[PDB]
Amino acid sequence: CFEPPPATTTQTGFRGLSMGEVLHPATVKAKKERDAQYPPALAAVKAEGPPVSQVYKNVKVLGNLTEAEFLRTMTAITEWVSPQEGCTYCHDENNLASEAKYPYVVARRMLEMTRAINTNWTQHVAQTGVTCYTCHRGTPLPPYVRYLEPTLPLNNRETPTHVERVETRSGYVVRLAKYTAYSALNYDPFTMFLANDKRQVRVVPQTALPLVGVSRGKERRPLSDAYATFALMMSISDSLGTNCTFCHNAQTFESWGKKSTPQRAIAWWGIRMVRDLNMNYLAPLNASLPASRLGRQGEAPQADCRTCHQGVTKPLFGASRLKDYPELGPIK
Amino acid sequence: ALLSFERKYRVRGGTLIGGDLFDFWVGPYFVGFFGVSAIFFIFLGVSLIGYAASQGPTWDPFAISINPPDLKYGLGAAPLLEGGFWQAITVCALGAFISWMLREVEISRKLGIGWHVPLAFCVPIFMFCVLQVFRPLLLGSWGHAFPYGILSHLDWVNNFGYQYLNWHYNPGHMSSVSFLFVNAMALGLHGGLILSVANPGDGDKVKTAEHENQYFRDVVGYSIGALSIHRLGLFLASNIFLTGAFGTIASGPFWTRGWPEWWGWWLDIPFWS
Amino acid sequence: MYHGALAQHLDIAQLVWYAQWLVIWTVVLLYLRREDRREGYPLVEPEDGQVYELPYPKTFVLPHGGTVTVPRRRPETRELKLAQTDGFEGAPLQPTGNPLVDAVGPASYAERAEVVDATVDGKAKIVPLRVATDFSIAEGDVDPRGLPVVAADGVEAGTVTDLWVDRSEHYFRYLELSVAGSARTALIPLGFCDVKKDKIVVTSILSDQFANVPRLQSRDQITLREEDKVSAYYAGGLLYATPERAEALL
Amino acid sequence: ADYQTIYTQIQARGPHITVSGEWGDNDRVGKPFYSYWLGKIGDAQIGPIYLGASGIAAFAFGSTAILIILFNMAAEVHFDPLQFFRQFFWLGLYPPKAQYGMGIPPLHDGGWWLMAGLFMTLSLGSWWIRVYSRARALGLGTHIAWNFAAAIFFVLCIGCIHPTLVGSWSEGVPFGIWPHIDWLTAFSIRYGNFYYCPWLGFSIGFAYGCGLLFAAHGATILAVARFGGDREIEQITDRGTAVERAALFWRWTIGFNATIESVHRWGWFFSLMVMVSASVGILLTGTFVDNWYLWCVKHGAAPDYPAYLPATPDPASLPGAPK
Ligand code: BCB
Ligand code: BCB
Ligand SMILES: C/C=C1/c2cc3[nH]c4c(c3C)C(=O)[C@H](C(=O)OC)c4c3nc(cc4[nH]c(cc(n2)[C@@H]1C)c(C(C)=O)c4C)[C@@H](C)[C@@H]3CCC(=O)OC/C=C(/C)CCC[C@H](C)CCC[C@H](C)CCCC(C)C
Ligand SMILES: C/C=C1/c2cc3[nH]c4c(c3C)C(=O)[C@H](C(=O)OC)c4c3nc(cc4[nH]c(cc(n2)[C@@H]1C)c(C(C)=O)c4C)[C@@H](C)[C@@H]3CCC(=O)OC/C=C(\C)CCC[C@H](C)CCC[C@H](C)CCCC(C)C
Ligand SMILES: C/C=C1/c2cc3[nH]c4c(c3C)C(=O)[C@H](C(=O)OC)c4c3nc(cc4[nH]c(cc(n2)[C@@H]1C)c(C(C)=O)c4C)[C@@H](C)[C@@H]3CCC(=O)OC/C=C(\C)CCC[C@H](C)CCC[C@H](C)CCCC(C)C
Ligand SMILES: CC(C)=CCC/C(C)=C\CC/C(C)=C\CC/C(C)=C/CC/C(C)=C/CC/C(C)=C/CC/C(C)=C/CC/C(C)=C/CC/C(C)=C/CC1=C(C)C(=O)c2ccccc2C1=O
Ligand code: HEC
Ligand code: HEC
Ligand code: HEC
Ligand SMILES: CC(C)=CCC/C(C)=C/C=C/C(C)=C/C=C/C(C)=C/C=C\C=C(C)\C=C\C=C(/C)CC/C=C(/C)CCCC(C)C
Ligand SMILES: COC1=C(OC)C(=O)C(CC=C(C)C)=C(C)C1=O
Ligand SMILES: COC1=C(OC)C(=O)C(CC=C(C)C)=C(C)C1=O
Ligand SMILES: CCCCCCCCCCCC[N+](C)(C)[O-]
Ligand SMILES: CCCCCCCCCCCC[N+](C)(C)[O-]
Ligand SMILES: CCCCCCCCCCCC[N+](C)(C)[O-]
Ligand SMILES: [Fe+2]
Repeated sequence: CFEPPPATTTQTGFRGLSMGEVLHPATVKAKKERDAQYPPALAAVKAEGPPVSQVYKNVKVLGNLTEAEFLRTMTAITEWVSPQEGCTYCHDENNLASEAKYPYVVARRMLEMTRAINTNWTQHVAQTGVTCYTCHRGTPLPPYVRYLEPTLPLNNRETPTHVERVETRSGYVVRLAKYTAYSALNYDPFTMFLANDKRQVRVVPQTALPLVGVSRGKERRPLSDAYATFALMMSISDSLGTNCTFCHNAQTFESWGKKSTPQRAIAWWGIRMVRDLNMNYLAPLNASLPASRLGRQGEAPQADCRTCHQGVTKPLFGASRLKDYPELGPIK
Repeated sequence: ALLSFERKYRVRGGTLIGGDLFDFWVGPYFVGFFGVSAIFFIFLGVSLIGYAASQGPTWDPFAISINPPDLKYGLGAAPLLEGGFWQAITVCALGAFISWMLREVEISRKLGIGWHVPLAFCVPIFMFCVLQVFRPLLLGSWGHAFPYGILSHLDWVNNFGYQYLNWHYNPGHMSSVSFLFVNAMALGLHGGLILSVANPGDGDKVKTAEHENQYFRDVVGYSIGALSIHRLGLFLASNIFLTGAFGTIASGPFWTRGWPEWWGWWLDIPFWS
Repeated sequence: MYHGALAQHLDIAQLVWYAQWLVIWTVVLLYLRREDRREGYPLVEPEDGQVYELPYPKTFVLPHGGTVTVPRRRPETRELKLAQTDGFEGAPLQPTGNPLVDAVGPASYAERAEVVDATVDGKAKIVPLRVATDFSIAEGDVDPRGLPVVAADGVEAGTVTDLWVDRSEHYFRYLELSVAGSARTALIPLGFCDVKKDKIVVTSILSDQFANVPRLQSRDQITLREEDKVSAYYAGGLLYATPERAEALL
Repeated sequence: ADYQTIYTQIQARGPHITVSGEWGDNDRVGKPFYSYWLGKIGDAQIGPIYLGASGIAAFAFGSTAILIILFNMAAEVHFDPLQFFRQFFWLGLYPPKAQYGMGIPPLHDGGWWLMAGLFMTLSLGSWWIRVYSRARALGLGTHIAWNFAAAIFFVLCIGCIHPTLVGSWSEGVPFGIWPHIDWLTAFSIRYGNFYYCPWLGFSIGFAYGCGLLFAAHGATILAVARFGGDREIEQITDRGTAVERAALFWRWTIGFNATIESVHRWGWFFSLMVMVSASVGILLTGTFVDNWYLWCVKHGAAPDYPAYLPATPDPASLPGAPK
């Protein structure tokens, strides 16, 4: 029923505004332990000899690397993505240049995506950056993905009950609730805001009085937009294991300046990053994936905030491998 | 300066502390020891409010705000301008509320009536201690308490709620609001019933205790009765804070997640999952 | 342009803010606070202020004949056995005799009408069970008839002989008892009774103080003023049963 | 201690009382029964109840509304009774999600909501008639009926008047336990934080005021139960020591007092004002005010605070920023 004290509390706002994080130490500890499973960097290898663009037959992304550097990368990739399946998950054991197996072309795309994240979205990921591990956590299927309809469990490594299965119609409201921190908000904020750039998250007027011409009948956004933005915010909160005051002073959700924390700006970049990833890297992979990977509408699994953050305000508490694997970005 | 029926009741005695020392009236006001301590705490607290405010950005009554310390001061004293004024004002508020209550006891005793009023008044006092003393103690800092400012206290309430994602799903708050709502409705019904009996209108006759009971018997099939509605009214009003306090105290010390998730106890039972 | 915007950078909600405080103040000050003065006014110490604070009289038409108008002049005739403890105007008074018998302080009764309170059909409302024979005690509750009445000094004050029921509300309001050694009967409000299986404990007065409980004019009915006299006598005990009781409790 | 103020020590029983109305004496059904445990803290007698046309119509209209809601809720769980019991608090009947303006929305997107609202409204009006007409029948003033009219009015404000005033049914309150709750936040978000709406302030202040007053009045009457304070009607027509003492308690405490009648005017007024204030707030919202916080800033009322963590420019308005 309850969580026994003490609670860890921080301050994110001027004193007396009741702004800050509220954490349960046992939960924090468990998440630290899960995330400390991040494999250590492999020993550095000296650059030596020709680039693998000369040496190997089919290298399109990592061509600048030397043989030893390249094979190190492949080892890391295996540790991060398919440590249980091994090299042959992506590779034909007799022809390492072969693309016959689907994971191979997908992983090349993933290599581009990862370098794009670390090169073009530093406004989000800063110098911490991402690796394949950040999302994959040692399994080909990342534990936290979204389809074009809510799915349970959130972690696809846990076995679904019959009701949780997306085909069980009686379980819909629960699938929706658990994506929105248990609220009854009747909106899927993933398909609405994160799949693409079609919708606007902001819903609050920017003036005291209603502007004539946007405030009557069909000129107005329907109130459903405000429930939906609330849904997304519930979902983002749960995805980072935080609360609204991590980003906002609830006095005025719509205001920036002193009324928002620097974390809110970073979150705003994160929405842009997620939509880029989804529209430009992840959704197009439905042409390359077996049918069995696809959602009921033929969609590839996509990314949300949870995909990386998995209940923590920085993914893996800020662990980095950026300087260890410069081949993953930033690319000059 | 005296009600026409008042003099016979203006007798000596009934105090808790002080006896004859402060046993007198100033105009309509009984004094007593606790009148004197009330005045003292009030003067002190209002003076500290005025002084603190004078050192701030504004004189606008709605925007003035006197705030507790940063969380990092924990339970220690803070510089006056960094929470210390707030600390001193809290102590004065408590002193004033408690004196006011104890003075109500003396007034009751003097009149030979029950002490039910000061007892009822312990409830909002207790609620204030929950917000400002007990919850902050449980969390380890005075800084979790609310600021003194007409609108700023609402920013605190607001942020406090959203720290738990949706405060509306807090079982303590659901309980508390339900009692607020039913209490407000019951006060309307009680006031209206009594007025409707004593004021039928148009030169008609004042009605009776029997008409009173008939009315609700007819409308809802039951009538609680004249004394009982007063006991009920007190029970409902009181339980606004008596149950609300559990929701407040639980938030942080006994629950750190969003409140909607708490209802997982019901939703996640393996049987119907 | 903006909905609600008026000339001079005023807006509609802003006007409704002033209007709402105006309704609130008008109702509170001009209506309620005047209704609050239908009793006890004018004060005692013809000023304009005394007229302005009062509402227009209203007349209640009583269910069993006659009328009552409020506010009305009601000066308190009855001589009060009380003296100033000091010259200062807010100084309390002190009893000059027996405050219980003299009916001062918490032992005061109001000058209510010397009229028997009535049921809706015009019968006496508050009557003993010997008269209200269709009324009974709920099963599961103590029948106090026959029980001793034990006063604050732990001495037996008398014996319960009857209960007085309110016929209009189906609710007992008094116990009637025989007063030990005084050859008389006396009523006590149930609010001053701690009802036990084997006795009725009364902390409000001492055993010998039962001798002077106000007497009724009739055996089987009670006036509004008598109800006040009877209740007030026990309430007086709370402050006056012993000299100690008026003094600081701590 | 006055044990009578906690519970009735000795309960009385007697023949049940019937007060004759101007009409409807033959529509009382039931043979009253008595509860011994209820008789500790109230009257023991339960029933009989008055029927009448108005009350029956109210049940008829009310049940329809409820059936429409339950049926749509059960659709939401695809008619599985187990999931229905489990998910109940989460299930709701919603107004249109899409913007149709004032156009009658399709059944699947708001239409059923609107039917439910209609039948609820008729239920409320019919019950209002019962409330009003029982008082006339028994020769009583109309005080309760005005208080109830204000409560009904507020319901129409949030249900359809405000939606009509902005021209969108999408703004209505959903039917459902959690869903009606979620509406509260959605509304507050849309209109820039209702803590900055003065009518929220007035309505809450009067609600807390009802709390203070019922506590104070309830305790005051208990404190004078020994003098028959509870017999308030004859204390009004014939002042007793009970209310002399009540008045003086307050006069000596706060410097002024009521009468036994006028305290009920105070209570009735405060209660009325919860609903009046709330309604006015809702009528102003969207119609004449779009963001309440900004409105308070405009009028110089809103408090401001120093930054704690650095101030944070809106990234959207930065040079080079994407959309
Ligand atoms: C986004 C955040 C929200 C929030 C956050 C919130 C919090 C965080 C808390 C409440 C709490 C409560 N909320 Mg909630 N709330 C409520 C209603 C309520 C109250 C019933 C209740 C207790 C208030 C209290 O503690 O007063 C306290 C008042 C005190 C202590 C005053 C004491 C009086 C003092 C002794 C005497 C003072 C005298 C003066 C200084 C003297 C003046 C001198 C002059 C007059 C002469 C409603 C009706 C709604 C609606 C309709 O939406 C709502 C929505 C919301 N609340 C939002 C969802 N609310 C509290 C609760 O119980 O939660 C479970 C609580 O902690
Ligand atoms: C846990 C949630 C809480 C909460 C939530 C809350 C909400 C959500 C709202 C208020 C509002 C109000 N609150 Mg706050 N509050 C207030 C005082 C007040 C008033 C400014 C106002 C009207 C309340 C009312 O009429 O009550 C009933 C009492 C009546 C009718 C008797 C008269 C009360 C009198 C108006 C109080 C005057 C207070 C003074 C301005 C401040 C003290 C004066 C000193 C310096 C001399 C006090 C004194 C306290 C104390 C001592 O704890 C308190 C605690 C709390 N409030 C908690 C922090 N309160 C409303 C508002 O308008 O805010 C701007 C509003 O919407
Ligand atoms: C500030 C002032 C306030 C205020 C005022 C006032 N509020 C009043 C009154 C006044 C003055 C009355 O006079 C009137 C009344 O009468 O009081 C006894 C009433 C009311 N306040 C109700 C509910 C309420 N007030 C709330 C709030 C506030 N109120 C605010 C705060 C809240 C909140 C806040 O949640 C709630 C839930 C109802 C009890 C009643 C509605 C009538 C009705 O009910 O219409 C609808 C009538 C029906 C008959 C529909 C129900 C039928 C179902 C199917 C029952 C089926 C069960 C059946 C046993 C099974 C057999 C089936 C068979 C048929 C086959
Ligand atoms: C559940 C039961 C409840 C309940 C019950 C009862 N309620 C009572 C009584 C009973 C029984 C009385 O007997 C007593 C009284 O006499 O009635 C006339 C009283 C009273 N209820 C007051 C306010 C009230 N009740 C509230 C709530 C409930 N009431 C709930 C609902 C609320 C809110 C907001 O909810 C408010 C604001 C005063 C009017 C009065 C105290 C006078 C005092 O204590 O004088 C002594 C103190 C002063 C005159 C001022 C002291 C100033 C300090 C030193 C400096 C200010 C510090 C302050 C903390 C700053 C706050 C800033 C602000 C913007 C955040
Ligand atoms: C995050 C979002 C929030 C939010 C939202 C909003 N807060 C609102 C509103 C909105 C939108 C309003 O619109 C309304 C209002 O004033 O607008 C101006 C209101 C109010 N906030 C009060 C208190 C408060 N707010 C707080 C805060 C927050 N507020 C934050 C900001 C806080 C604290 C402490 O934080 C407090 C204490 C109330 C006094 C006041 C009246 C409510 C009421 O009293 O409702 C109850 C009234 C009823 C239920 C009427 C029912 C009567 C009918 C007759 C009974 C019919 C039943 C019948 C049985 C039918 C049968 C069933 C049917 C299916 C057949
Ligand atoms: C610098 C500075 C400010 C410091 C100086 C301090 C200062 C102010 C004191 C000056 C020194 C003075 C004058 C003398 C000292 C003596 C002394 C102790 C005085 C105290 C002064 C003081 C602090 C006064 C404040 C009083 C106060 C808290 C009033 C609040 C009143 C409020 C808002 C009430 C809310 C509830 C409400 C709306 C009530 C209205 C209805 C009423 C009157 C109900 C009461 C009431 C009820 C409830 C009944 O049931 C009833 C039943 C039958 C008959 C009558 C009544 C009845 O009257
Ligand atoms: C996650 C899928 C994946 C895993 C697992 C994987 N690889 Fe690769 N491998 C690739 C991709 C993609 C490329 C092409 C990279 C490019 O185009 O720059 C590649 C290229 C290669 C090549 C170059 C072949 C050529 O001549 O073109 C070699 C050699 C290689 N990997 C070895 C390994 C080894 C050894 C392991 C086990 C440590 C491994 N791989 C595991 C995806 C994978
Ligand atoms: C932004 C989070 C994210 C990052 C970072 C990421 N991936 Fe992926 N990956 C996904 C998603 C989502 C899918 C689609 C789900 C799936 O097919 O398993 C996927 C799918 C894959 C698959 C196919 C899995 C299968 O069998 O269906 C491979 C192989 C893969 N990624 C390799 C990589 C490599 C190699 C890297 C590092 C260069 C990487 N991923 C980094 C999110 C990520
Ligand atoms: C991790 C940071 C973060 C957290 C936590 C967060 N938000 Fe936000 N919120 C944002 C950002 C960024 C935006 C702006 C999105 C955009 O413009 O694309 C926003 C937008 C909003 C808006 C719309 C503001 C407007 O201009 O119309 C509301 C309302 C809101 N959030 C409420 C909430 C609520 C309620 C919570 C907690 C349940 C919450 N937020 C938690 C970052 C956050
Ligand atoms: C031109 C057009 C056609 C005419 C206009 C139609 C019209 C008047 C529409 C009006 C619509 C209105 C007034 C809508 C208002 C809806 C509101 C305020 C809903 C609010 C809350 C609803 C809730 C909480 C409903 C919950 C429902 C359930 C729990 C299932 C029903 C079962 C119950 C036992 C309900 C009792 C609720 C409670 C006492 C426990
Ligand atoms: C004046 O006395 C009153 C009653 O009894 C006569 C009531 O039953 C009621 C109604 C309460 C219930 C629980 C039916 C009220 C409001 C009341 O004021
Ligand atoms: C299906 O009906 C339901 C109940 O009734 C048995 C509940 O008690 C509960 C538990 C809630 C309370 C307030 C006991 C829920 C959630 C519910 O949905
Ligand atoms: C507002 C809904 C209208 C539905 C009509 C409900 C029937 C009410 C019948 C009135 C009762 C007649 N009577 C006896 C009180 O005069
Ligand atoms: C709960 C909301 C209460 C907010 C009330 C704010 C009222 C603003 C309008 C009056 C402004 C007067 N002024 C300049 C003194 O601030
Ligand atoms: C926000 C709710 C405000 C309601 C108004 C409060 C009423 C209490 C004022 C009592 C007036 C006192 N007196 C003696 C000066 O009239
Ligand atoms: Fe009353």
